[PDB]
Amino acid sequence: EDLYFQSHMTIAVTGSIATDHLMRFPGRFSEQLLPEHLHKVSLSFLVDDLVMHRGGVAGNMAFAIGVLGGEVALVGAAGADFADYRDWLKARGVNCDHVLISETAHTARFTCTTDVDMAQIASFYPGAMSEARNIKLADVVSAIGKPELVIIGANDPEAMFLHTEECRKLGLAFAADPSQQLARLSGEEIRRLVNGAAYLFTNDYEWDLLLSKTGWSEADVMAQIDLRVTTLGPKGVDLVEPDGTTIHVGVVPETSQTDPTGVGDAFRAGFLTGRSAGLGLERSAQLGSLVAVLVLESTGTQEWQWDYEAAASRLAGAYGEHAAAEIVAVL
Amino acid sequence: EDLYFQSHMTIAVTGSIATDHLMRFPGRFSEQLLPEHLHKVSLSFLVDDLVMHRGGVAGNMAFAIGVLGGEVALVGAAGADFADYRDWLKARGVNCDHVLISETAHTARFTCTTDVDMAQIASFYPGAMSEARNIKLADVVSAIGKPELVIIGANDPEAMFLHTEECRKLGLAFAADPSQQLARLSGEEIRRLVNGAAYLFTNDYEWDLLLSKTGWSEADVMAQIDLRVTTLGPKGVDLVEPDGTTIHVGVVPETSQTDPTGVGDAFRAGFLTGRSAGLGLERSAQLGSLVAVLVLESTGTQEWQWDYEAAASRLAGAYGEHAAAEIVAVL
Ligand SMILES: Nc1nc(F)nc2c1ncn2[C@@H]1O[C@@H](CO)[C@@H](O)[C@H]1O
Ligand SMILES: Nc1nc(F)nc2c1ncn2[C@@H]1O[C@@H](CO)[C@@H](O)[C@H]1O
Repeated sequence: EDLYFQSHMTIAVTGSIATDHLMRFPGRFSEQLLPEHLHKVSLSFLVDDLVMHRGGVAGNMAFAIGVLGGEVALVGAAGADFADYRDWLKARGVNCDHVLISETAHTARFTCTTDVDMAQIASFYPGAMSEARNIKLADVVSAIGKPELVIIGANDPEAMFLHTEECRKLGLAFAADPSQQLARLSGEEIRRLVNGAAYLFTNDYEWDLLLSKTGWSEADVMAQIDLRVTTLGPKGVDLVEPDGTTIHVGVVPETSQTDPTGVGDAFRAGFLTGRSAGLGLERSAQLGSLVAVLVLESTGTQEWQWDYEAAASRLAGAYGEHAAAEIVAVL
Repeated sequence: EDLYFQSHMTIAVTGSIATDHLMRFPGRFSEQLLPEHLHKVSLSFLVDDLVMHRGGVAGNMAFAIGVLGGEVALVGAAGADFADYRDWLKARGVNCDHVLISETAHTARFTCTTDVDMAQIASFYPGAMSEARNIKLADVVSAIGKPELVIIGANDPEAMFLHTEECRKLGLAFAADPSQQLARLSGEEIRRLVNGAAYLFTNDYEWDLLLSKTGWSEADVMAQIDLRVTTLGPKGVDLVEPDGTTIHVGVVPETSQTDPTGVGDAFRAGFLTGRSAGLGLERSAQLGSLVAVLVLESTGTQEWQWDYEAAASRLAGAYGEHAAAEIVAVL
């Protein structure tokens, strides 16, 4: 129980800040991946496209919360080049005061290849991200008050745990969102990010990976968190309570599958924005699913637009008139 | 039957010319790759290292042939930046006169991630490589005479077929070395690169991929080529005749597994250098296996050194005194 003043109703987004290089492979990764050679892959994809966009899970989530009108602070480490990216985020209402700017290292670089089925294979070079372990959430809280929620996104692995530990000692609600880092983190490293989480967000592959590496059963996890949110690709999203009462929300149907980078980030930002505005779980995931498909339909993670009238119409189309009106009249 | 003069005894190396960005993932790709999610991977590897080196299969193979004292012409397409890379290759005796230099596009970029087991996942952005389809082997042959062998390495996909067709009409012996491009090429595209090949080079994963995508059986392939050369990772290499008489040569034992990029290229260059100097199949693969391990033990594809005394000693250690003396006294 923390006695410091409430920031109300700020979300602090911790996680990576990067430049994304996105490329397309005009074939199927699946069609390359012989089950008997998966022991030691040797894969090389000739790509037909290369474009650069602003990225990082924390930049992506902060951007979307800001577009949706939310109060949001971005907390992460970037290189000296961050000034321009800061202007882009500030233009959508993102508070960038607490971004650590490295004196010597470069903003992180994500290099990603997407195939015809929206499968993705990517590397992430941390650069200045590694200095996120030097950021103190206590100093952020000192300046802006207690956030209603701290999102713990993929980050410098040590920073992910330090931030989570700080939330636990400061009594801040947090969302465990280790998604993009699950590959790098040991089972021990994953296990220590989970206990006491207000929300755990993953996709279903990531959920299997988590359980696979933690040695946990679903029951072991559900006993430690307030809510599991597991996106299911074209099958929508499951929201599961410790009970486990399950609410399911199907996707908003896409007009294209352009580029799936940042779709999870957008779902999380829309959903949490919904939750912050007092919408229930079903309605929050419906708003999330819309921001998600808007990202899927654009190239890059922050290259989507927010048209209030177009949103209501689409929400109506997929979820009906009640959902649409409840959502739009919360924004 | 071509009546033009012999270049004697030049190898023309066709294939890619690039800058390689090599990174290391301090984990296991296998441990990430759930058999039930291989239908649509979502993989992202936080890397702990990023270094840049000269690359491209044709640059790598030309470099090695030149280091070994062979006469070699490099034939491929590069950007205006190629002048510096040209000096590096020329320093090892590589003829770069027939490299097409793009007026507008950039030298190709390879971005590669290697895990603790030497597995590798990579993208390749072609840039100027796409202009290789405009190179005429006839003009190269015009200038330097008929090569004893043209290597058809991974390249602009259309260029790989055009070059092969030119070899077929000019009556030039060729080695089909589609390795790195097998992922991008359709079964139809692979099938038209094979007929009449003096050598077909792949690793065993690539051999399975080839057979998988061509719809061919091993017998279908062996009926069209003079020799199949299939590297087997730590198990060495099989050299198989249409018969199919098989010669097997085990690896030269490594002192490190540093970086496996370019190991296949080096094996091919050493082997073909052996063949050009009148060594038999077994002895040529023994020389190949040595250049291969020298690459494995260094970072980058062209960052290995050639010490004549160290070579004899190592060859002696793995293959015995006869092999070593026969090989060294051919160079
Ligand atoms: N391994 C990773 N670690 C961290 F910290 N961030 C990563 C990783 N992989 C992808 N990203 C970022 O996530 C994407 C959108 O979800 C992109 O915007 C990208 O910048
Ligand atoms: N898909 C590909 N297409 C082409 F033409 N070249 C590629 C590809 N993947 C890797 N490389 C190059 O091969 C490596 C060494 O074998 C490296 O030096 C690298 O430059």
